[PDB]
Amino acid sequence: ARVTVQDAVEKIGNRFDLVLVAARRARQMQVGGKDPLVPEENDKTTVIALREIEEGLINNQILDVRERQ
Amino acid sequence: TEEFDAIKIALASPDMIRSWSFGEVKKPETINYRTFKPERDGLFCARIFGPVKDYECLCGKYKRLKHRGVICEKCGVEVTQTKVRRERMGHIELASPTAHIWFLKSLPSRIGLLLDMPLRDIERVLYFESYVVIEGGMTNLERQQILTEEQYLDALEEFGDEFDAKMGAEAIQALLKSMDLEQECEQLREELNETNSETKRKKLTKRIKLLEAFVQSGNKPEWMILTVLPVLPPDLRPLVPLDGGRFATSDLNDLYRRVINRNNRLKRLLDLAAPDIIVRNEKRMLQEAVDALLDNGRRGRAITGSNKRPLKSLADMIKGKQGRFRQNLLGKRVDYSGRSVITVGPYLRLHQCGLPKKMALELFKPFIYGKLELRGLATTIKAAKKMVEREEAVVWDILDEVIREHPVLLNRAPTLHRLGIQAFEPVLIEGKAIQLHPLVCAAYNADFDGDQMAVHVPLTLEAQLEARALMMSTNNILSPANGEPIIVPSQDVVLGLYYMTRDCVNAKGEGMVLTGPKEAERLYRSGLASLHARVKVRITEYEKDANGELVAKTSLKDTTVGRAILWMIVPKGLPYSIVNQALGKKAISKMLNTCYRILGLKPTVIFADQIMYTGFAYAARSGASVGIDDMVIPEKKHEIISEAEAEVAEIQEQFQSGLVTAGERYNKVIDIWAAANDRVSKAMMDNLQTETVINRDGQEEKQVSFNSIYMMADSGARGSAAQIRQLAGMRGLMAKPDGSIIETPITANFREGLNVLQYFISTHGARKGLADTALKTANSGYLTRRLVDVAQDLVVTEDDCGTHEGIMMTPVIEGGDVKEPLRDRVLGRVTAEDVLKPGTADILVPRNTLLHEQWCDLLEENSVDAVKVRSVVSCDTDFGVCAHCYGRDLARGHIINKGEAIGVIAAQSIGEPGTQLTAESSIQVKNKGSIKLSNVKSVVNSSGKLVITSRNTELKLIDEFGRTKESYKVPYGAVLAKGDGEQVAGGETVANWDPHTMPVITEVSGFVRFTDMIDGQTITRQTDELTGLSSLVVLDSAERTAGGKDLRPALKIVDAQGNDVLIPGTDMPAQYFLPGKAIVQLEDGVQISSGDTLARIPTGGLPRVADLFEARRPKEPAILAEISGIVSFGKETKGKRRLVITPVDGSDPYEEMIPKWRQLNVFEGERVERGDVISDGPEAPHDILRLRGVHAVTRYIVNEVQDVYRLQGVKINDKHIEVIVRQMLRKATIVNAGSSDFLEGEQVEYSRVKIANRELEANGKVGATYSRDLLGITKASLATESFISAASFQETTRVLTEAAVAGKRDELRGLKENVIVGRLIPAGTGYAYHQDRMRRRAAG
Amino acid sequence: HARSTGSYSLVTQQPLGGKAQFGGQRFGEMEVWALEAYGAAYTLQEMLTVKSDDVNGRTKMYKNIVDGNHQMEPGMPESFNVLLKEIRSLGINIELEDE
Ligand SMILES: [Mg+2]
Ligand SMILES: [Zn+2]
Ligand SMILES: [Zn+2]
Repeated sequence: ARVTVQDAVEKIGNRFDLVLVAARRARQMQVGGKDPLVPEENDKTTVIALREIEEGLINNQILDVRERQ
Repeated sequence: TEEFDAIKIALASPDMIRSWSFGEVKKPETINYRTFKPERDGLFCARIFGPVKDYECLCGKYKRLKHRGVICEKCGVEVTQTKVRRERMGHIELASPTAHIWFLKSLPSRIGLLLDMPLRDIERVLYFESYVVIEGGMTNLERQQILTEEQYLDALEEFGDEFDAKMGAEAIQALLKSMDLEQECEQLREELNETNSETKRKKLTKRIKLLEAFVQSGNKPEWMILTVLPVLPPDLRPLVPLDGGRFATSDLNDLYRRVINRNNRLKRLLDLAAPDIIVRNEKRMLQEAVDALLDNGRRGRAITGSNKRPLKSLADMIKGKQGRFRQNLLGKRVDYSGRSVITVGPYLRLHQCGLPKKMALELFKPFIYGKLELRGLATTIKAAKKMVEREEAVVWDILDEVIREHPVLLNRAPTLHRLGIQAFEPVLIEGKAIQLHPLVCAAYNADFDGDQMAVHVPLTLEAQLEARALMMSTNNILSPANGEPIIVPSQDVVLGLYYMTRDCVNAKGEGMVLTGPKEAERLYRSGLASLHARVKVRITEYEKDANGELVAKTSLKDTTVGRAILWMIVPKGLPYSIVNQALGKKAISKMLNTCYRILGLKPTVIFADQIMYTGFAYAARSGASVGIDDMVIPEKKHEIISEAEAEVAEIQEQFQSGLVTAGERYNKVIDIWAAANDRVSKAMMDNLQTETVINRDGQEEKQVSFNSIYMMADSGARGSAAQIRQLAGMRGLMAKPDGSIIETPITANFREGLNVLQYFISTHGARKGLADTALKTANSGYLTRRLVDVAQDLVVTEDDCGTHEGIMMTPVIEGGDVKEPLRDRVLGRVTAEDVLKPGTADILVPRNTLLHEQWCDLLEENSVDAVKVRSVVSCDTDFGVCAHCYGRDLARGHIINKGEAIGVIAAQSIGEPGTQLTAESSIQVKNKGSIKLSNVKSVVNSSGKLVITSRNTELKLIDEFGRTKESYKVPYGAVLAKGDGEQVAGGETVANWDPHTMPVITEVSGFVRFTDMIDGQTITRQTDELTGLSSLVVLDSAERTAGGKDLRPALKIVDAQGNDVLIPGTDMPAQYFLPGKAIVQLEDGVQISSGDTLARIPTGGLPRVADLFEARRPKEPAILAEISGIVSFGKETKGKRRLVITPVDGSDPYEEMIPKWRQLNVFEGERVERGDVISDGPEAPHDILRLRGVHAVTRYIVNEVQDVYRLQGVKINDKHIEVIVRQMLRKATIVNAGSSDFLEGEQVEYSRVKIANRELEANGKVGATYSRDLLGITKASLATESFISAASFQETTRVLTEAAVAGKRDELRGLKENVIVGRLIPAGTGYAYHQDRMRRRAAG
Repeated sequence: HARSTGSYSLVTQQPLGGKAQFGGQRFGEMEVWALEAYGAAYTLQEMLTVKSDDVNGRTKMYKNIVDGNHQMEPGMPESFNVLLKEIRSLGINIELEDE
C-alpha cells in the first residue's frame, strides 16, 4: 500500500486539487476509457493514479491537453 | 439540475405564480371512492398533475415504456414517470384579493409600521366591524380615521362624491399602490434632520430602512396581497386508499377541499349579487381558510373534520424541530457501517488494522457481487447471493482481491478532535474483534476495557482518494492543536526501551571491545554477554552537513550492548548521542521530534514502527513483574509517625490550657502533618531509588536501582511519584465535603491495611472526584459545541492580503523567570517587517518569511527580544483570511494551503483538551543581572532613595547578553535600594514596602497647613498625648460622616515661613486633597519630613474559560482614564459622586459617575495617562478594546486563556484563540456619517467595502469613521449574516419573513448553508469544485 | 454488528435503529465537525444523500457497484427540490439563479 502521498502534494502544493486531478485520472482508468502509464503491482486504480502522479507523468494540464487532443 | 449559487428570495408576483402553475383545480373532488381511478380537474387529476403509476395510462390501453409522448385516446393522460406528479404545481384564481398572513400578523407588523399604523387598527379593519377613510379627497378627515356605522352613514349622505373608502386586502393593496415611496422617504429624512429624541428617532430609522430595502430590492408592496394561490402537488399531501374501502389523507387535503368549497360558494354568491354583508362574511371565511392553510394558529384555530386535533399547516411543516431542517439534515443513520470491540494486534503495520472476516464480507457484499460477476464466476446476481451464502474458497479469494488498497474509516464514539476518525488498510483476521494498532490509541483516547469502535466504508471513488491522501494514519502524525508528535510510544514500549538502555556497574562481558553492533547482537543473543554492560564499540555515524550529502564519521564510543542493539534501527541522519542516555519518555519523544524535523515523514514512520517492535520484544525478554517485596516500606516511618503524634499531642494539650485559638491550633496541626508527610515521602524515595549497593571486582559501589516499580515510575510508563508515595508512604491529608482538611491524616498505606475510618474518608474523596469529572465532561461538551458553532464559516480564501499591520509578540515572563520562551512562541509565524540586529542596518530576516526552526535557532544565537508578526486579527482580507497572516502550523509542516477551514480545527483544538481542568513584601532577583526601570519618573529625596511617584512603575532585568529575564511591577511608595545600572547579586533584596499598607509620600518638608480641613463637620479629632499619636480620619465618599459628605478636607504643604513649597521643577502649589481613610497620625506641630504616612488604604477552569469567551462583565469592573489631564470633582452628593476629567488640551465635558463605596487610588491634582487604573478589580474587555484598541484586547484574551490552559500542562498554539477573537469582533458601530444611518450596528465587512467604494470615488465622501464592538459568542453567532444559517435554529417564520421582505441574497459562503442545500462544502477537496464554478462564471 | 443494505423506516426513509433489525450507526453532528476539520467534502456528500436518505440515489449506487464501476452522479438532493416547492407554495418567490 502507498503509505504516504507527500511527494504528490509536493507536486501541487494546494494538497486539495491533488485529490481532484487524481480522482479524474482514476475515474478515466476505472471506466476503461484509458490505460495506466505505470506497470501495476496489483494495486487498485486509486493508488495507481497516485503512483502516476508522484512520478510526474500526469497533472491537470496533461489531462486538458490529452482530452482536447 | 442547474449548478447554482446565490439563492434569491423575494415577494412572489401573481404573474410569476401563474408562470409556475400548470393548471387550474376547479372541483374539490379527488377520487370516486368506488373505482379508485382519479377524477377530472379535482385535486388529484392525471391529465393535470401526472399519471399515478409509472409509464402506464389510467384505462390501461398504453403500459409499455416504448411510449413516452403519446396521450391515450380514452384517458387523456400522457404516459410518463409518476415522479413528475411530485413537482408540478397548480393554482386557484381567487375572486377577492387575499392577504398573506405571514407578512401581516408577524409580531413586527411590516404592513403596520410601513403605514405607521398600529396592529390593533389593522385587526379592527380586517374583521369588518368599522370602516376607515382612505384618501377622502378635499374634506376634513385624515387617512387613518376610524369610522363608525352611522358616522359613515351621515358622511355618505352628506358627501356623495369625493368619498373613497373600502374594506379588506383589496383596500390595503389600494393603499399600498398609491403610496409615494420617495416623497415620504425625503420628508422622513428632513424630519430626522430636525428631530432629536431617542425612541422616535429609532422608530423613524427602522421605517426608513424598511423603505430603502424596498427601493433597492425592487419589490412592490402590492405583492403582499395574494390574488392567485398555488396548490401543492398531490403526492406531497397524499390521499392514500386504506385497505377496506376507507381512505387516509393528510390534513392539507382537508384544507384544500375546504378552501375550494368556500371559494366556489363565494363565486356563486358573487354571480348572484348577494348583499354586501353576506359577501363580506364569505370573504372573511375565505380569509380564515387560506390563512389556516398558510399558518394555522393566528385566528379562531380552525380545527379539522371530526378530529379534535389542530390540523398541520404549511408553516408547521417548515418551521420547528420535527418539521424539517432542524431534524432533516441533522444526524442520520448511514449504510455500509459496522461496530465492534477493539483489540491490540501488535504485529500490525502502523498504516493497517485487523478486520474480522465476517464483518468484512458483510460490509463489502455488493463489491463482492460486482467482482464475482465481472470474473464470470456467476451468471446472474442471485447466483452471486447463493455463492456468498455458501461461502466457497472463490468468495474469500475475491474478497482478498478487492480489499488490497481499499481503505476503511475508523471512528470512536466521542470524536473530540479530528484525529477521532482515521483511515486504515484492513487485514483479514479470524475472530469477531477489531484489531487496532497500538500507537494510535493515544490519538483515539482508546482503552481496551470493553470500549467499542465503529467502522465505515467510503463508497465513491473520490471518498477513497480523500481517505488515502488526507486522512490516512501515517499522514496525521502531528496534532493539529500543537506541533508535537501524537504517536509517541506510550507505556510498554517505553518500559522496554528504558530497560534496554540502562547500564550496570558490573555484569558479564565487562570492557571487551567490539567491532560493531552485529557482533554485539551475536554476543547478547548467545548469552555470552549481558544486555547491559559497559563496552567500547566502533561506530560509523552519518551526518548530512553538506548540501544533502552524508559524511561518515567513524570512532570508538563507550556505551552498553543494549544501546548498540538499539542503534541498529536508528536511521542514517541522526547523531549517536541521541541514544546514548537513559532513554525515558521525554527522551524518546524528542528523538522522534528530531527524526521528523531532520529526515522527514517516511523515515520517522518506519523508525517509530521499529521502535515499537524492539521495545515490545525486549520488554518481554526482560520479564518485569511486581511482587509484594518490590515496594519497600521505609525503615524510619514508625519513628516519624510517633514523633509527629507526640508533637500533635503537645500542641493539643497546650491548646486545652487556652493560649491559642482553635483556628491557630488547626493551622499548626495541618502544617506539622504536611511536613511529616514530606519527610517520610523523601525518606522512602531515598531508600528505594538508589539502594542497589552492588560490588565491582574489589571495593563496592552504588547505582540507580533495578527495582521494578522504580523502573515503572522513572521511565514514565505508568505512575508518578505521588502514586509511589501512596503505595509506600503515608497517603497525606484528606478533604472533608466542604473542603476543610481533617486534623489526623491517613498514616497507613495500601501495602499495609487501612481501617474503617480512613477507608470511609478515601471513599468520600473518590466519590467527589468522579462526580466532578462527570459534570466537567458535560460542561466541556456544551462549551465546545458553542465554539464550533460560532466559528464554522471562517475559511482561508486568499493567499496574501498584503498589509503591513501586525502584533508585537514578546515572551510572557511572569515574575520569577521565563515560563515560556520566544522560540516556541514565534515558530511558524510570518514576520511583519525585517528585524535588525542590536546594531542598525544589520537585517536578520527579509520581509515576510515563514519562521521555521532554522530561523528560530538563528534568533536564539542573537538576542532578538520582541518580533512584530502578522496576526489573523489584523488581516486585511475580506470574507476570510489570507495564508500569510495565518502561518504554517498543521499536521503537516508547510505554509497553510488556500481553502482549509481553520475555524473548525481551531474550535476543536481549543475545546477537546478542556476536560482535565479543575505577602509579596520584597523583590528578590533570581539571576545576576542589571536592573532597569521602565515607565517611571522618580524624585530623589534626602534619605537617598529613588522615590516612586508613579503607580504604573515596572522593574525589569537585563542579563549579560541583553535579554529581559525577570520583570516585576513596583507600586507607588515602595522603598527602593538600587537605581539604574547597578549589578545585583543573586537573591539580593532590591526593594521593600509594607504588604498591607500603601503609604502616601511627601516630596518636600515644612509645616502641615489645613485647608478645608475643618474640625467636626467631616473629620473627628481623636488625638492622643504629647508623643504625637492621633486618629484624625479623612473618610472616603462612602464612609464620610453625614455632615461632612460633600466637604472635602485638604492639606497644603507649607514651609516654616508659611509659603507653600512647590514640587521641584513644577510650579504647581501642592494642595493635597487627602484621600479616603487619611489617618493623620502626626498632628499639627511637627515639622513634616518628606515621606510621612498620610493615608493607609487596605475562580478558574472551565467556567472561567467559558466566561472569558462569553465576555461577561465581572460585577466589579475597574475604571480607566479616557484622556490625560487634570481630573476634578463636580456637583456633590446626588447619590453617586461626579468626576469630570478636564484635559489640559482637550475638551472637558467627560463626566463619570462614581458610587459612594469606591475608593480612589489617584489624587485630584495628579497627571493621569489614558487607561490608567482608577479603581482596583477585574476589567471587562469592552473598555480595553474601546480605549487601547484591538491588539490590547487580543493580547488580554490570549494571556488569560493560555494561563488556564498551561496551568494544567496542556499546550495549545495561540493562533486558534486568535481566530476565535477575530470571529468575535466582526461587528462595528458607526459614529460619523456620510452613507449609513449614523448609529447602525454593521459588520466590519460591509463597512470596509463601502469605504473602499467611497474613497475610490474621486468626489467620494468625508467618509465614515467607525468604532469597534465586542459581542459574546452566543449572541455574536445569533447575529449571523446568512438567513439560511439563522433559520437553521431560531424562529424560522421571523427570519424567513424578514429575508423575504428584504430581498436578501445568500451566497451561502459557509458550511451549514452548503450542508442544508446538499452541495459540496467550500472547504478542502470541494473548494476546487467551487473554484471551478467561480471560473465558470464570466468565462467561455 | 454490521450492515451493508437492509430494511428502511416507514415515514422517514432512514435505516432502522437497533440490533434485532439490522440498523445503522448514528453519524452525529460531532462526526460531521470532525470530517469538516479535514477537507473531506465528498465523503460528507455521500454521507448525506447516497448513504441514507436518497432512495433513487441509493438504488443507482447499488446498480453502479453491481456493474463493477465505482462512480456516482452528483446534483441537488431531491429533498432540497421538495423544499423549493414547499417554500414556493407560499407567496414567497424563491428562484434558482444562473450566471
Ligand atoms: Mg474503555
Ligand atoms: Zn388509457
Ligand atoms: Zn492577511
